[PDB]
Amino acid sequence: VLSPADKTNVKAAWGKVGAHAGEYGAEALERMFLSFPTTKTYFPHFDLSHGSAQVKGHGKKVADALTNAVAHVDDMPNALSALSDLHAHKLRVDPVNFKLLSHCLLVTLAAHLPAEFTPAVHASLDKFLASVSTVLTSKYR
Amino acid sequence: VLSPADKTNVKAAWGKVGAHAGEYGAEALERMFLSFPTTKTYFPHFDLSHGSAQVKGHGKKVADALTNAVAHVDDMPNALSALSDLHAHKLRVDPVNFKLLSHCLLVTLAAHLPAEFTPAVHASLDKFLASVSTVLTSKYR
Amino acid sequence: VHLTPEEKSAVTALWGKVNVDEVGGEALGRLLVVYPWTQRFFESFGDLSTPDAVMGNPKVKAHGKKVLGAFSDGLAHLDNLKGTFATLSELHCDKLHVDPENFRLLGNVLVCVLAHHFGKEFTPPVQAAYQKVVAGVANALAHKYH
Amino acid sequence: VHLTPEEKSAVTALWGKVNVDEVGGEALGRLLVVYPWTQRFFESFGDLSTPDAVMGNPKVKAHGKKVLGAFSDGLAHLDNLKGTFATLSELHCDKLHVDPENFRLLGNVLVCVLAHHFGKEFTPPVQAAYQKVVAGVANALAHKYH
Ligand code: HEM
Ligand code: HEM
Ligand code: HEM
Ligand code: HEM
Ligand SMILES: *Cc1cc(OC)ccc1OCc1ccccn1
Ligand SMILES: *Cc1cc(OC)ccc1OCc1ccccn1
Repeated sequence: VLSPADKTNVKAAWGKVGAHAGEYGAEALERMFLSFPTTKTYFPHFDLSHGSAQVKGHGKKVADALTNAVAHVDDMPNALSALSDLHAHKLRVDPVNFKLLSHCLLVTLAAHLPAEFTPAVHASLDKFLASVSTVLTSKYR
Repeated sequence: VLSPADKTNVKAAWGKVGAHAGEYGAEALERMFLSFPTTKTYFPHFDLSHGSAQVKGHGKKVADALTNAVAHVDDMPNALSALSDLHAHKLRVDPVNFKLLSHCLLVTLAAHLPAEFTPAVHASLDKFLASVSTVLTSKYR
Repeated sequence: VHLTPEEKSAVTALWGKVNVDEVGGEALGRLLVVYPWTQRFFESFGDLSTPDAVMGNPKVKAHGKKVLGAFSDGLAHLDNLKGTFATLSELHCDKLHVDPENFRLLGNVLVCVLAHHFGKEFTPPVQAAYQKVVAGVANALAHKYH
Repeated sequence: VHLTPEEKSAVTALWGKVNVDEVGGEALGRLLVVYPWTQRFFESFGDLSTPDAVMGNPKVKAHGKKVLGAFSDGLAHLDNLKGTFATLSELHCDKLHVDPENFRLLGNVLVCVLAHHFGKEFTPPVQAAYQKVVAGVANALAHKYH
């Protein structure tokens, strides 16, 4: 459950990614694939070599979905139902994997937005990503 | 996130608890304190001896809160705001403990309502308790 | 990892009443139903689309029997669960890459199935004795992660 | 923990630039802020009411420094993290009763702090190496649990 403060912290912080969405999304995915090799088994058909264009494109998709999540922070289950069907109904992604990606997204944001990544903002971003994770791993339809 | 079937299953099964609310709430508490002794550290001033009146009274408070949650399953953050202030802000309860109590509640339900505790109902009750746990461990004010 | 003499007697006493042909299947089936992502590890088992499909799936019941067999072997060697599940730990951790949190969940689902079957007989002290067993089994299975 | 010699160099190089007076307090501080329930273990530390209070707290900074020192000793004994953390494990497991998941969280928060301090220098490859270190450190601290 996000507080009104968590909501404004996420919008201000994530709004900084701006046109770096694809770069940041790709980097978070790269960090996850390298640090937690097991997460690769979910993308067996992907070219997972560093600099891979497939990963670059996918990173953009992930970043954009987050941007949409931030925009519909008050009705995420509704706004993310399509992704919930994909990750929970079809892919059956183990919840631990979302925690690994969320951690890598935080690391990416901390590496690129040092001024934005305050303790409180870091706290709101974590809760936000945890919420997004819960929705994508839940079958509520 | 609960699906319509989940909400339907939860209401129907908890409705079956009825007058036994306090009884089951107290038992779930006893099962937790005995199975996971660490959890007792949250009640340093409680009389946690078997059959204590204080534990009975608390089990009733816990049970009635769940009845309330069940009735406001679509508006839980608002309905349980005071319980959130208590558990998340004041007591700072580690979320691991909510999983222990939730499991002990499920055990108690399976031990008293064998006909009701079907796989589908079990699944729905677990998600609902996890959902209640997230709300109480979250600071959203 | 640490069961008092009284807790061992309690566990051993109850387990003797357990139906080795059903309980395992009920636990594995409920694991797949209650925590749907676990269905991913059982791709070849067939129909797991709905609760009834899962609970009625022959491969699930049979595999549950094997799982239960491992829990029994562990109960007959409570003082050495690490060795008892040594080979299984390699399979689940090195080969299958099952996250250890799932071992804990299966353990608690088994406990729920035990409660469901024995009812009032599954008393708080018995549950506590059993929480140590499943925790020890989960711990043993994750040994290859330690 | 298995670190390629190339990963060892990258790790050592980065660690050698770590501000030992601040990094530790910042990781412990962010832990208390991001996972509030951990605060319950530092009641003697005074004011933890707000984030700024937590981060500027003298006792938090001093304690974080010790935590940082613990990670430094681990980096100097990767081939023997269990032995090196044998005393700390007994303290955190048998005495404080800290849940293992919390050891993992602090390890990752430390990773986030390194990212915050080194920005561009904390590359994905460097992170990967550090993740193996913190996992090894967390596992050791939790061995008395296994
Ligand atoms: C904040 C968390 C996450 C978000 C927002 C997210 C978002 C997305 C998006 C937007 C897509 C594209 C769907 C489409 O329009 O076709 C997708 C696909 C996918 N995601 Fe995620 N994802 C997240 C976490 C995960 C995790 C943790 C895993 C597993 C390690 C994962 C595995 C996949 C896979 C396998 C695909 C399919 C790729 C393909 O073949 O096209 N995702 N995700
Ligand atoms: C199903 C989840 C839970 C529910 C619905 C619940 C509900 C409640 C209720 C209704 C009260 C009474 C509040 C009042 O007096 O106004 C309470 C108090 C309390 N709860 Fe919970 N609780 C839950 C889980 C937990 C867990 C997991 C812990 C700790 C292991 C915990 C620790 C406490 C403590 C310390 C108190 C205050 C006791 C006192 O009077 O000193 N609760 N809870
Ligand atoms: C915690 C208790 C558990 C026990 C004692 C256990 C035991 C077993 C046993 C006895 C086998 C048969 C080994 C063989 O003869 O090859 C097996 C196989 C397997 N287990 Fe487990 N297991 C446990 C938990 C899990 C969990 C949580 C998962 C994953 C969600 C899992 C996934 C598997 C898979 C995929 C196989 C191989 C199935 C196949 O033949 O395709 N197990 N397990
Ligand atoms: C996994 C990383 C961790 C490391 C490397 C670590 C390291 C340390 C060290 C070096 C000490 C000082 C011991 C002494 O002076 O004798 C200590 C004490 C302590 N740690 Fe940790 N720790 C870790 C995780 C945690 C976590 C997650 C908690 C709980 C939220 C925790 C709670 C404490 C407490 C309460 C003390 C006692 C301080 C006092 O009151 O004097 N530690 N830790
Ligand atoms: C609010 C929250 C916090 C966490 O962190 C523990 C995890 C999940 C959530 O909420 C997910 C959710 C469910 C239903 C509607 C909106 N958001
Ligand atoms: C639906 C759900 C599921 C889990 O894990 C099984 C954890 C949390 C939630 O949702 C909690 C929530 C948050 C905000 C509004 C309503 N419910």
